[PDB]
Amino acid sequence: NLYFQSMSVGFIGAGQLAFALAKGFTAAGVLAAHKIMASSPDMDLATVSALRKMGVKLTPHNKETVQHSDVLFLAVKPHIIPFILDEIGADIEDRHIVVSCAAGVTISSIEKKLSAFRPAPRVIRCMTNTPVVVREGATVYATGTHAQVEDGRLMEQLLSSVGFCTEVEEDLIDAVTGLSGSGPAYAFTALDALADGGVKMGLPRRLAVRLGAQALLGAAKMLLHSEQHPGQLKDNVSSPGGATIHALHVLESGGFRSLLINAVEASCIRTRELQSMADQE
Amino acid sequence: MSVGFIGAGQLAFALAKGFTAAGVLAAHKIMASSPDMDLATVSALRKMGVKLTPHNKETVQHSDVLFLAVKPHIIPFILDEIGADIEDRHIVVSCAAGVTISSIEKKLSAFRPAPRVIRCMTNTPVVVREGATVYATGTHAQVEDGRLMEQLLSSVGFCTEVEEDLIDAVTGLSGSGPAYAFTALDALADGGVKMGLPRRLAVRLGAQALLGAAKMLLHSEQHPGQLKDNVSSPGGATIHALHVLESGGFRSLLINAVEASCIRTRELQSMADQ
Amino acid sequence: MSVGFIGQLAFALAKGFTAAGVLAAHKIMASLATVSALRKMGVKLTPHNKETVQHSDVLFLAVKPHIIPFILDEIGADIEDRHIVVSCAAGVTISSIEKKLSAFRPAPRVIRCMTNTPVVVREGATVYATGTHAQVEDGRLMEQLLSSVGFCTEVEEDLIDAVTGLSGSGPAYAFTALDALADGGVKMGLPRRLAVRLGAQALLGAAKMLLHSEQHPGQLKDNVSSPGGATIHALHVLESGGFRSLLINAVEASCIRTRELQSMAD
Amino acid sequence: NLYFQSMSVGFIGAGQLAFALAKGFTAAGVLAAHKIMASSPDMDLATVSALRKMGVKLTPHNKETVQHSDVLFLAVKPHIIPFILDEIGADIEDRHIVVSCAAGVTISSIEKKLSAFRPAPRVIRCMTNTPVVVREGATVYATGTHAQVEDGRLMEQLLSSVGFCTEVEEDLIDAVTGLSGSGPAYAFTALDALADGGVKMGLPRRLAVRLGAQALLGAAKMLLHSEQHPGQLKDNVSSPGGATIHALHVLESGGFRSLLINAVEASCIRTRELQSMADQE
Amino acid sequence: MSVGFIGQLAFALAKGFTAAGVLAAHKIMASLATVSALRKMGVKLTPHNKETVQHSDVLFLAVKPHIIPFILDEIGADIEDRHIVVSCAAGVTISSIEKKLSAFRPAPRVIRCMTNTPVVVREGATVYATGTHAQVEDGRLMEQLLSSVGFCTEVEEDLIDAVTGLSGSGPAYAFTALDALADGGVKMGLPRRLAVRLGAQALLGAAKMLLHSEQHPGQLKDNVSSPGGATIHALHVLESGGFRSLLINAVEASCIRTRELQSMAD
Ligand SMILES: O=C(O)[C@H]1NCCS1
Ligand SMILES: O=C(O)[C@H]1NCCS1
Repeated sequence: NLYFQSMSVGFIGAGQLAFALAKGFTAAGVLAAHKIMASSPDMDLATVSALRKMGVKLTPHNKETVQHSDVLFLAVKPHIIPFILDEIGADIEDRHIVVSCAAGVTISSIEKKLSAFRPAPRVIRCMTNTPVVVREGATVYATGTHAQVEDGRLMEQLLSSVGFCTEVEEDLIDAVTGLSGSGPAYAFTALDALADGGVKMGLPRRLAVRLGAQALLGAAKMLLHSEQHPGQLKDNVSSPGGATIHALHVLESGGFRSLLINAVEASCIRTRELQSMADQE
Repeated sequence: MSVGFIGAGQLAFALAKGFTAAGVLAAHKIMASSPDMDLATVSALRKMGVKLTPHNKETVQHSDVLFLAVKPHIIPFILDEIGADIEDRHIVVSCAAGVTISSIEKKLSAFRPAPRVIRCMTNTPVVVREGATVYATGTHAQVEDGRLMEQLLSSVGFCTEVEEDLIDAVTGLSGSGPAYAFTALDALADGGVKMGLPRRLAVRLGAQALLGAAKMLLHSEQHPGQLKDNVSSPGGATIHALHVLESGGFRSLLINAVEASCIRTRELQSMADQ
Repeated sequence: MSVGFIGQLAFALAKGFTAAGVLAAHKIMASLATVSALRKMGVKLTPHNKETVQHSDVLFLAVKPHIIPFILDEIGADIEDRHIVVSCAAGVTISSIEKKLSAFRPAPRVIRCMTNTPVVVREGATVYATGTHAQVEDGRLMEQLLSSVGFCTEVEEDLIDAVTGLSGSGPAYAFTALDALADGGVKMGLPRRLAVRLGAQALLGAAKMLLHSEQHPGQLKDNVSSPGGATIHALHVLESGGFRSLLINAVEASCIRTRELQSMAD
Repeated sequence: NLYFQSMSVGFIGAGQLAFALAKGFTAAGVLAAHKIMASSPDMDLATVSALRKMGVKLTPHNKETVQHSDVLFLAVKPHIIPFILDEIGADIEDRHIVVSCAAGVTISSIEKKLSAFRPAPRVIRCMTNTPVVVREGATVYATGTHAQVEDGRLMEQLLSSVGFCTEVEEDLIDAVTGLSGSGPAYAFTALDALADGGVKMGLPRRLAVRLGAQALLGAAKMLLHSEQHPGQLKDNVSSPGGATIHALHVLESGGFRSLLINAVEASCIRTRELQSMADQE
Repeated sequence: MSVGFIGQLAFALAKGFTAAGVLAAHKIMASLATVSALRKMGVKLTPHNKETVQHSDVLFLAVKPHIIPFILDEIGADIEDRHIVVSCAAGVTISSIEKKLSAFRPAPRVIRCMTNTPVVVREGATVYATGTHAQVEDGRLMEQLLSSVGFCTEVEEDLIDAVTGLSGSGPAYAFTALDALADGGVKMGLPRRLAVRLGAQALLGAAKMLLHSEQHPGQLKDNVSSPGGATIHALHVLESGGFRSLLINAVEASCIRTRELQSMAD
């Protein structure tokens, strides 16, 4: 609905997240690759080589990225953000929307640094995940103190092109990190294990990987397109005395559900802990 | 071409819905028979354009490809009921759990000598055209029958041919798989709720995370452990979470599940015949 | 019609039936602790199993499973055509009863039933299976009679072992859970009497919500738990101990033991 | 028996507890639905459209609910209760009875906020549960400093129409929260798992759900109508060598009793924690 | 002499004392379920705690631990020099009682006691510690009185928390064990009533053997177990579940909770 074929996007950081978003945005056709600039500390990653081939402009100077861009994604380690903010703070102009993707880093900490330079920085905090690279990401965002109303709409329009996107209150983002931020790693672990189980029972490894991934994708899509509770879908597919209900019993006996709860909790708690350590420093 | 379902349970409904959404045949070319069809399935199928009848004989006479989608122990009764009505044109596709090509051909061969039988292992996500299917061809299935099966089931998801002796393992992996995923998504959502998310949002994010990760793996040549390595930054939230999964033996539980489902399927393969 | 009993479940059904007003207490004859209460109700008592048979139309057998063959050998000559013989003994099959009774008269009308103790407060759960010679109207009569003291439905006989593991043993799972929940309340500072009352009321209310809802139990669970709240914290510690798997283990163990009793008999 | 057919009831919050109480009250016939008003920050909730169909008046303004009501239920999240009190404190009148249903929120905290506006607020604290929707709830309440003796009796009459209700000392309410407040969720978990066990052993899912729920309902009623210890009732069910005592052994081997003790403790401890975190702010 | 009570342990001691014949039931005054039984015995009842103080020489305080300060504030002005105040409240220290009572009269005679419910069958286990102002003859009088309903010995006050974890909570460990042993008997085919009787008789006999033996409990254990036999097989499964460690955990948990109550008070 918004015309942003003239919009320039910059990434500070040229790692996994910058590649994933840039590949997703250009695959969606919402951004031309030549309108994307990325800056990296080391021009020796495979990520910067793939970005170069996409047509993304690459530079070693964070200041160049700032001057080129309208929307500026900060995709660096959480503990690097306060060094980037001190570096680029004077170059932030009124046109800029600063989008922080660093886990744990609060809007208040970013606005505090940038406000020392120019008084009303437009800041958005987001938590996205690597599946944006195949345009099936899960993203949430929260708008900062000086973010205008169209800033949030622009950001939802941009991130919706590469997956699910919705606005949340900032105090939910650490929990989202433990669920959909870390979620793909839980799935990769599960898929590796499911493939081992297929191999134990006689399947070739390549087929077992394909079938397990297709099973997970189809089940996830079923749930997304259904109004039904996941327990109801579980109920619908477990015939009496059959193979599936026998397998569900052995999952329950090992406390499978509790492990996944433990995981979301552990990732969320670590996210809160990393930020608390940063605020102390 | 006409398709029939003997059975109107969840799997027959999912295949009929997926086939119609695929447009590979008009729904008026689909017929389903059940002696006990619930009003919800009858209403949805009828609003779908699928013909309905209580007489399995009418389904057989209507159909070219005949899906047997009933509980395993019901199969011998169906075959004795319809066996005399099986013509040379029919391809009989069995979806019943653990029912062997041998037990079907032995029954049908008493009526007419060369029944064309295919054994199928599919799953419920065919309803959103993202199923995972394998099939094995019987003694008298012509080479064109397997090709026709593969084209048909490819319209509602992944499909490939296997030897019949792998179908029990596939059952434990992609047949039961969606249930493992529904269990995991329920627990992941509980985790999100424990950490402060509304249930509705937690369910959506967990399912989107699973869908995206599975698509990444399907569209990548890299090992799932490599994709996991790419997600986990040093000292970060994800590697902390992976450790608590490892401490509970998460991987072993999923191996246990595939094995338990496969072994139960073999028990159904046996106790059928003995 | 007249009803006869040949125990704990014997008293429960007579108490429930009379409270239901479906049968007058004197049209009921029975054949200890439980025998003192029945006399108060007006239930006729007799030590001779043969007297209960002669005055009854519907005949409940509520004795231990390895005691049925001896009762059938004693009463078998007295079973007339008017009799419906209803066996409540766990694990005793219709086949075993019919085999014994058929030595006397060729077409015994046998029904096998699986009920539970809450019939004494008219909230039982009962299933029944009809035998070879039971008329269609016999199953309907049994459903009407046992519907007066709880839920009742017909099943195939091969499901009764599973029903036994679920609603037959079910009340004992609940009594164990209620004792433990009350201990938890006491640990956190509640008086024992209030803890028992609150825990039982919570279980009763939740069970009634589910029976009166179309929704899945997980959906009702989701409605209790506010984000970050007390309930979701408690649910996590249940999951960490494999709570669900323990209840699956229980239903399985009771079902499998019932099958062993269905076999040891033969 | 106090006369209150013509009194007005308000809910601050239109969530699950407001729906359950409103449904129970109207099904009991003790309140007409048009005498009920509820306010919610979000109107797209399923619970809000259901309240509309019942005839309950819905408003986005908490002030209108106060001015409409005689008895005011606070049925919102615990951590926001302090913002509500600041928002409607000036609109509390001498006629009002404020009934807080929030877990952990103490009478003293409510009275301290409301006393800033008008000196003797009438406050009652209660802990109820969702089965009030089928008129089988379990409710306890404690009366505040300025609650008249008739306010407690009115409270007990009203909540007795939808379940068990009794007065307690306030220092028991956190323990009640872990037992009958969270209790229904323990039962729903148990019923799901019991049905799974029935399905594993060959029952259709719908029958297994019905049988399991009826077993638990009947057992609970037996205990409520018996003077006997639950261990004695357990002994009456368990014939020697039989199916039930075999199942009880596998429950004991998994520490089933300890898990339920752990749950009550965990819910109670979290309830105390929430209030302690609130008082820190 | 006259004795006064200010509950469950209140009834147990009055029942034991009267069965012992050490005190006439009418020389005992007390201040519900338990109050209906005491009236049958002849135990004088009164709602006013001040009346029990005025008619008593030895004064037992059998109320909840956080209730003692309120009782001492009420009766403190009525404590005369003739009084021995015996506190049975778990975790209430001699220091806390003396502090309260010393505000009224300077030298209150206080004894702290740790007893258990089996005093009701005159097989209790009691220890006591004497306070700052208790005369030597007060401890001797208390030992004589409480020896009439079980074992009794003097300890230092700093051992009473540990005693609480062992013989104070001990009977509940035994009731749990007896319930479980009976369930085991029922699982193997015994009727419940016989199983409870046999299990309790086994525990009583073993306990008496140990009390009347000079030998170590392990030596007595060795005498039960024949080589390759049933008992040594059962002992192995106890060891495999860490049975011993569970009982150590219990004594520790009860002792530590008692210390928390000894502190939360202050
Ligand atoms: O916040 C919650 O989890 C509430 N659930 C019922 C008791 S408190
Ligand atoms: O042989 C043994 O272990 C004997 N011990 C007492 C019961 S049998």
